[PDB]
Amino acid sequence: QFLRTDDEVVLQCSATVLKEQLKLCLAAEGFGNRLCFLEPTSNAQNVPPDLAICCFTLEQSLSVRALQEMLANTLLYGHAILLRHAHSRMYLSCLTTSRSMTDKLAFDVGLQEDATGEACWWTMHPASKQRSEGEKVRVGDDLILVSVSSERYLHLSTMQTLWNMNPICSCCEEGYVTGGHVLGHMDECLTISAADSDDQRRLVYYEGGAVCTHARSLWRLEPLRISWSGSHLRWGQPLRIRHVTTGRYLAQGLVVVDACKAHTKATSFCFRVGPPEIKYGESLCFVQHVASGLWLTYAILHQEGHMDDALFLTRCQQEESQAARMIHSTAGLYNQFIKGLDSFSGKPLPIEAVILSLQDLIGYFEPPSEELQHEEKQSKLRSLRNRQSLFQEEGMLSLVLNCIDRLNVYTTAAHFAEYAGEEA
Amino acid sequence: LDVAAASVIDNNELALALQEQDLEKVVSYLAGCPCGGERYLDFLRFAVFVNGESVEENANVVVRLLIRKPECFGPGLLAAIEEAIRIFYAALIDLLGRCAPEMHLIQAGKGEALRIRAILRSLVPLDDLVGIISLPLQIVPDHKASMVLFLDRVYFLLHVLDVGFLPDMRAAASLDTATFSTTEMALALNRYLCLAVLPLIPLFAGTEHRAIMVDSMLHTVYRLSRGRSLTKAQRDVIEDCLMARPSMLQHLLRRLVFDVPILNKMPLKLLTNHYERCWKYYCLPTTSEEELHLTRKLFWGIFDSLYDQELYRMAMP
Amino acid sequence: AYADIMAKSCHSFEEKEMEKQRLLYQQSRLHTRGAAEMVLQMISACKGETGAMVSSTLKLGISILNGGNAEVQQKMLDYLKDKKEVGFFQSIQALMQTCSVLDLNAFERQNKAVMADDEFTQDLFRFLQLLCEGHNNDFQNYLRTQTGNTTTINIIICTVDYLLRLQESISDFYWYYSGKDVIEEQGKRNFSKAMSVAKQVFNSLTEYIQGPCTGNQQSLAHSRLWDAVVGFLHVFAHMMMKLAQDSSQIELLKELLDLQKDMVVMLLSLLEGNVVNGMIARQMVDMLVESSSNVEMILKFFDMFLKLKDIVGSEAFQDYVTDPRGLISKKDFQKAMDSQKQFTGPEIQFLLSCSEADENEMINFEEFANRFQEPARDIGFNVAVLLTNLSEHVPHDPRLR
Repeated sequence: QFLRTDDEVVLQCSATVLKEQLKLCLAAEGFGNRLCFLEPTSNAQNVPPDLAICCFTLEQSLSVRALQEMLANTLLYGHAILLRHAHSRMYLSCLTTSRSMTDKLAFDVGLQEDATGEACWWTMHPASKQRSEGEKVRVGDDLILVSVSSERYLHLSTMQTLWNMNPICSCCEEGYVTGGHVLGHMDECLTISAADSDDQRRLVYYEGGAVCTHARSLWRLEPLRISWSGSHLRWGQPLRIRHVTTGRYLAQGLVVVDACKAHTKATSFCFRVGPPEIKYGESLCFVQHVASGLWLTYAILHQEGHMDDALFLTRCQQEESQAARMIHSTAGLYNQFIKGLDSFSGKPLPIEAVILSLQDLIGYFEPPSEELQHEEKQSKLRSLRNRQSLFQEEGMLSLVLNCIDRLNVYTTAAHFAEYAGEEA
Repeated sequence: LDVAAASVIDNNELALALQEQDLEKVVSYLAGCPCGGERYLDFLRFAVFVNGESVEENANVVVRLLIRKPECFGPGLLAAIEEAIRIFYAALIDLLGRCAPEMHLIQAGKGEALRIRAILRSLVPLDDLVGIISLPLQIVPDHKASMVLFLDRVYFLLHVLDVGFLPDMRAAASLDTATFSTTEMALALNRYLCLAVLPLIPLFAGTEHRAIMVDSMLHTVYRLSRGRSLTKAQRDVIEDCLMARPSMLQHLLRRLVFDVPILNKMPLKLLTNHYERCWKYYCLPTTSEEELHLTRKLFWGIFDSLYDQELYRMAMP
Repeated sequence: AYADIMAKSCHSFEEKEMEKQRLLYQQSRLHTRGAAEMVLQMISACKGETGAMVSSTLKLGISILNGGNAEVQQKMLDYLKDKKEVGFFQSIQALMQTCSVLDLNAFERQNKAVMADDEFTQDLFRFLQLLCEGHNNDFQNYLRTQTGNTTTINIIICTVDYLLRLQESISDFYWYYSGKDVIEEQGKRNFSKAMSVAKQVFNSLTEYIQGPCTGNQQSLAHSRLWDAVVGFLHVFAHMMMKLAQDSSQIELLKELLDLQKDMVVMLLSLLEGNVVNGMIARQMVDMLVESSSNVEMILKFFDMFLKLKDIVGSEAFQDYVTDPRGLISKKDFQKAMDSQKQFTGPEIQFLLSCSEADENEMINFEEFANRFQEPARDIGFNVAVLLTNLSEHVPHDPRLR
C-alpha cells in the first residue's frame, strides 16, 4: 500500500541462493561493529527468524532540493528517506571506509552515531516500469536505493540491485498489548532460569522476588509470520516465544534447546484467552502450547492444573531491552575471546572488534558528570545506577578481568610478543 | 563530423547553453564504444570543458552521467604498462583520465558539490602517485601529461618530487646536442613545459633536489626550441630560487659564477643577473671567497665590455 | 500566413449585448464556411507533431470559438462523431504531453549566463478549456473518452496528471529560493510567467469539471489527482509567508493571491452539492484533515492581517504611541501591540518585520492596513465561503468541526 512514514520498515534482499531463491533481511549488530550481515530466513519450522537484527524507522522524506536546503540549515518517489536501527538506535549510512574484500567501488555499510549531514540519507528512485517519479511508491516493488552521498551500490554480495521493502509494523496502537514489546500472578510473574540457564533447557522453576524485575525475566519473539507481525495479537494467533538473555526458544517437553533445533523440536506455541483486542495488564487467559493438549502452570501437563493459568502482562520500558541485547552481543564476544585464550596454550580484526565493543560499552556506562543542573545529574544517576544493577545479574563484565587474569598470564608481555598472531 | 563536434570550442555562452540530452546521447555512444571510441570520448571531454577552468553545470552533468554508466576499461595502470611493454589503448585510457582531470572542480571550497568532488577523488586511486610511478616507468611521453595535470587538479610533495625529478634530469642530457637535434625530446620538451608549471606550484634530500635545479638551468641553456617557453621555464627557475638553502645557493653559485665568467647567451646573462639580484635580496643579513672571486669577475666583466647596455649596466649595479 | 490572417480578422449593457452580436457575426461567417472541420483536421494531422504551424492552427481554433457559439460546438461534435475517428485524441494527448515545465537546472544555467518555454502550452490548455463551457453532458461525456473510438483516453485524467507535474516544479523552485533574502529579480519574472500559465490551466480544469455533470466529476474524483492540489496548497502557503515578508512586493503578492483564489474556486466547484454525508464530501474532509498545519498557517496569516488592521483602526492603539507625523517607532509599535495583548510573540516579531522601517522605526501604517487588506478581502471571502459550505454540509465528522 502507501506508507506515510514514522512506522518501522524492514527490507529483505532477494534473488535465489544456492540455486534456491532466498530472502535475507539486512541487519547489523551495531556495538562491536556497525557492519550489518544479512541473515537467511528460509524455514520457520526448522528455525525461527530473528527480527531483532533488522530495524527501520521512517522519518524524513521530501525531495532532493529540500534535502539540500535542510543540510544547509506518503513516501514520494523520490523524496528523502531516513532509516533507524533501534536496534541500533543509531542511524545507518554508507561508510567511507573501504570493504575488506575486492577493491574499486563501494564501502561497508554502517550507521553513524549521529545522523547529521549528507552521509546518511538514501536516496530512493522509486523506479519500476510501472513506477514513475511523482508516485505512491507503496509496498511491494524495490526501488533502487543508491545514496545520497554516493556512489553505488547496495550491494550486492554474499550493477544495481533492487531490494523489496517489507512492512514490519503496519502501525502503532496502544494497549494494544502488541506483537513484540515484549513484556494476580502473585507478583511472581513467570520466570526463566535465574542467573544463567544452568539447566540450559530453560527450566520454568517459577519465580517471585527481586529476580524477577530484577533480571532475565522477559520475552519477545513471537512471529508465526515472516512479515506484518504487528497490529497486536489476535487471540490464539499462534506465535513462538523466546526468553530474553540466552533464552533462545522455550516451546524434554518444556524448556528450550537452542532456538533452531529447539524450535523444530517444539515447533511453535500459542496462547488462548489488523485490529488489536488484547489488553496490556489485561486478560490474558492461560497459554498453553498447541501441538499437544498439554497446558503450562502448576510445571507441565496434564493438560489439567488448578485454576491460575491466567498470565499477567508486564510492560517493558525500552532501555532495558536495548541493554539486554547489548549484553548478549558483547558478552558472546567475551565468551569467544575466552575460548580463544583457552585455545591458545600457547604453543610457540576480532580483537579489535572486541576493542571497539569495549569502547562502546565504556561509552555507555559513562558517568553522568557534574555538568548537569540539579536536574541533569539527578536524572542520569538513577538511570546509570539502574543499568549497573541490571548488568550485575548477568555479570560477564565479571567474567571480565576473570579473563583479565588469563591475559595477564600471557603477559610480560605476550611472553614476549605473542603466543601466536604477534601483532595481536 | 566532429569537426562538427568542434563547432563549439572557445565560446563560453554556447558551452553553458548546450542541453543535457545531447550530452547524454554522446555519453551513450561512448558507453557503446576501442581507439575510435576513445577519440570520441576525448572530443567529448574537450567539448565538456574548455577553460579557463570548467563550467560547473556542464561538469556536474558529465560527471554524473559517467558515474552512472561505467565505461571504464574493466577496472590497472600496471596492466597498461605491461600492455605497452608487449606492444594505443593505453593512450585512450590516458585521455579518459585527462578528461576526468579537466572535469575537476575549482578554485576551491566551500561550498559545496565537493561530494561530488569526493566521488571524483575516490575515482582516482593511489592515485596521482600511481600515475607518477607509471610516468617514471615510461621514462607515450606526451601521453600521461594529463596525469601530471590531473594530480594538480586531483591535488610530502618532495618525496613525490623525487620520483618526478629523476625522470626529468634525463631529458636534459638527451636534449642538448644532436639529441637536441633529435626531435623525440621536443615532444618531451613540451611535457617539460607542463611540468615546470607544476614545478611552479630532509635537508640533504633538498640539497640533492638542489642538483636537479642545476640540471634544469643547464637544460634551459639551451639548444634550442623557443624560447618564449624557455623564458617561462626560466622565470619558474627564478621563482624557485626566490622561494629557496645556503648549500644549494653555493654549488649552484659556483656553476653560475663559471657561467657568468663565460658570459663576460645574453639572455642567459640577464637571467643570471636576476638571480644575483635575488641572492643579494636574500643577502642583506648574509664560500665567501668564492663570492668575492665571482664579484671580481663582475669588475672584470665590466672591463670586458669596454639600451641593452643599459640593462646590462643595471645588472652590473 | 492565411490562417493567421483569418484569426486576426476574427479578432454599457447595450454595448455588451451588441459587441457580442458582432463577434457572433464574424465567427458565424467563418463557422458557416466549415472552418471548424479544417481546424479539427489540421490538429489530427499533426499526429503528435510539435511545430509552430501546429501552434498557428491552435491559435486559429481559439479564435474560431471564444465566447462559445453553438453552431460551432455542434458542428465539431458532429464531425468527430461522423469520423468516428481517427486518433485525434491521440495527438491531443501527445501534446497534453510534452508541455514545458519550469526546470531548476535550466534556470541555473540561465542565471549563470529564452528557456522555460513556452506560453504556447498555455494557449493549448486554453483551447482545451474553451472547449468546456456552454456545458455538454454529452460533450463532457465524450471528453471522458467517447464511445465509438476503439481507444478512448482519460483526457481529464491526463490533464490532471499534467497539473501534478507543474506543481512539482513550482515546489522545487520555491525550495531552491529557500528564502535567501530575495527577490533576486529576473527570475521573479520568470516565476510569474510560470504562475500565470498554471492559473489558466487550473481554470480550464475547473471549467471541465465545472459543469455539474455527475460522470465527469465522479471520474475525476476516483481517478487520482488530489493531492496534487494538496501539495500546491502547501507550497502556496510558504510563498505567501515570504511575500509578504519583504517589499518584493505587491505585484508578486497579487499574482500569488489570484492563483490561490482560482484553486479555491475549483475546489468549491468539485463538490457541486451532495448528500449531507457524501463520498465526495468525505474525501474533501479527509484532505483537509490530512493538512492541518498548512491550513492552519494560512488561516493564521489571514487572521493576523485582519486583526492587525482592526488594532490599527482602534483609538487606544492610536493613543499609545502619539507621534508628530505617524509611526509607532519600533519599540513603540511593539509596545502598543503588547498592550492590546492579543498576538503570537513569534507572530508579533513577524508582524514587525512585515512592517517596513523607514530610517528609524517609523511606519505610515494606514498604508499597511490598506495593502494588504484589499487583496485579502478579495480572496479571504472565497476561502471563508468554502469553509462554511463544507461545515454546513457534513457535521459530523467533528474533526472538520
